Formats: sequence, structure tokens, C-alpha cells
Amino acid sequence: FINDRGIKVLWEEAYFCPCLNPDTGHPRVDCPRCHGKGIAYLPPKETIM
Amino acid sequence: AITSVDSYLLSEIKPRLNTVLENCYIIDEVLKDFDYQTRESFKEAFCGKNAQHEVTVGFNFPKFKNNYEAHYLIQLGQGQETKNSLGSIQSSYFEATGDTLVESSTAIREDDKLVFTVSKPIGELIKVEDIEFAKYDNLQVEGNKVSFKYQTNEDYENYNANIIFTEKKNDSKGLVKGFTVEEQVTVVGLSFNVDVARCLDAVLKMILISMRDSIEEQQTFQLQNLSFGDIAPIIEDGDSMIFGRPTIIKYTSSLDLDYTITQDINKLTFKERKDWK
Ligand SMILES: [Zn+2]
Repeated sequence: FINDRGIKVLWEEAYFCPCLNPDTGHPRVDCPRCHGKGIAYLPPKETIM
Repeated sequence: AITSVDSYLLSEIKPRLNTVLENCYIIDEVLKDFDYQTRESFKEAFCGKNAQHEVTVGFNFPKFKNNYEAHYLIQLGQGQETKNSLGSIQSSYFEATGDTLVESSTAIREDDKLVFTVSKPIGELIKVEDIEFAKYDNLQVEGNKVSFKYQTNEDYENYNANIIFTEKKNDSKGLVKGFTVEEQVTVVGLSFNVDVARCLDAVLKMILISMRDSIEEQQTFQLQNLSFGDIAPIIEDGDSMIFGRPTIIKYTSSLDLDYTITQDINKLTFKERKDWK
């Protein structure tokens, strides 16, 4: 039922990026692993939702 | 300079908090007025090298969960400019001077002078600890070294001192232009245990009293003034409430810039010219 009704999506899993400032606790705005969001993402996974 | 009271407070509070918490008799003195069981429970939980719980410090609005058992939340507040100088001239200098520093050092003999070595070029020497030199002592400063005549002072050939001084950036003239600001930062000790919140309040007040003597807020951040809020639930709809008592720390400080002057004049010259009309 879900495979019939859902649309194909790419799912990628959140984790906090280890670029957070050890004092201020905020992300580095130049970080390449996360583009200023505090959250980095694992490689994408194909799923239907 | 431009200044950031919040980052100053974070940098200053964290080491002081650690050094109190690793030292049991300090807490035993700070909490002498609390109920015996409150005191002993706090000292058992958070205090000493074996402490299994820990306190934490950081700015507000993190994206992660904090140690809500005991956490100092730092929260930058309001401010306003209060006093201005004529021409906005906060000061003037003949030699661009950096931050004030205090460093430990030892004398050594060199070529029948005593010298103290300092890690950075001395822009100005404020004090050599526990020494006042006479003219006979031929006190001179050069680069990053202080130098001191050996002849009469041989007993002090390895004397240990603290040097209070300030860096130099460069040899240039200018005007320090700026103004004074009065600015507020809030700090709150969050805990889901009310007795922990009350103890964190006591510890923070002790830390701020101790901080008043530091060079940082003797030279800048002057006139620390404290206000205290009610104890209240900060968050009320978890499986438990989180409590805290705010304190507001207000500081008076200078915001200013080094306007360097390139113009220099090194000779007047005079001429007479004749008017035949
Ligand atoms: Zn990052």
C-alpha cells in the first residue's frame, strides 16, 4: 500500500556537525560539511514516502 | 577597543567555576549559611575531583540539549552610551599600545646587568613587582627586556618577580576616538532541583565578587553592578519543571578606535621676503 501511494524521495539523516564552536556552541559559518546550519547530513538513502 | 561583554564573561566564569568546584573547602565556606543537608548534598554531588555530576556554562539558543541538572546560561542584554568626551577624544598616544599583561619572570645576570625577559615587546612598563629603582640603578627598557644594574644588586642575581606591562603594536601617532557604554548581561543558573538553583546563585555571586579584582575589569568593564530576579520555573511543561534565578550584571566600558595620524612635522623653517610696495 505505501509503495503504491507514496512518492519517491531521497532521505538523508541528520546529526550535529562537529564544527560547533567549543565555547559559543554555534556553527562555524564557513564550514564546508554544513553550510552554516548546525546540522550535518549523512549520505542520501532512496525511500518512498 | 570594541568589546564583547558576553564572551568576556564566558571566558572568565568557566575557569573560575572549575577551580572553585575542584576545591571542597571553598564551597564549604561559600555555603556556610545554607541548611546542612543542602550543603552536604551539593558538595557530594558537584564538588571535588571525584564529582560525578558537573556544571556547565554557555550562551543561550544552542541547537542541542543542555545539562539541565546545573547550567549557567549567559544571555547578552541591553546597553546605552552614557558619557562622551569633547571631540570624542578618549585619549591620545605616541606609540600604539596593546593589552595590559602580567607575567612572572626571573632575573638573570648579563654583562654585569640584571635583566628580566618578557614574552612580548614592552610598550609600557607599569610595575616591576616589589621593586622601586633609584636613579643609580640605571633602569632601562629595550625591546622585550627590562635591564637593571648588577653592581650593588648581586644578592638578587636570581630574584623572582612579576612584571605588569602592556604590549606595543607599532611606533605610530594617533587619537583614541570613542565613547563610554553601559551594558547589561543576564546569567541564570538552571536546575530542575530548586536547592541546586539556590546554590548555583550563591556560587555565582561569589565568583563575581572575586572577579571584581581582575585586571580585565579593573582596566575595562568597570563599575560592575548586580541585580537579582525571582526564582521561578523557566520551563513548566516537561515531566518536571526547570527552575532558575536570574542575575543581571551591568558594566561601564569604553568603545573606541585607534585613529592613526600619518602627518608628522620635523622642522620649521623661516624666511624673510621683502615688500617694495
Ligand atoms: Zn559544520
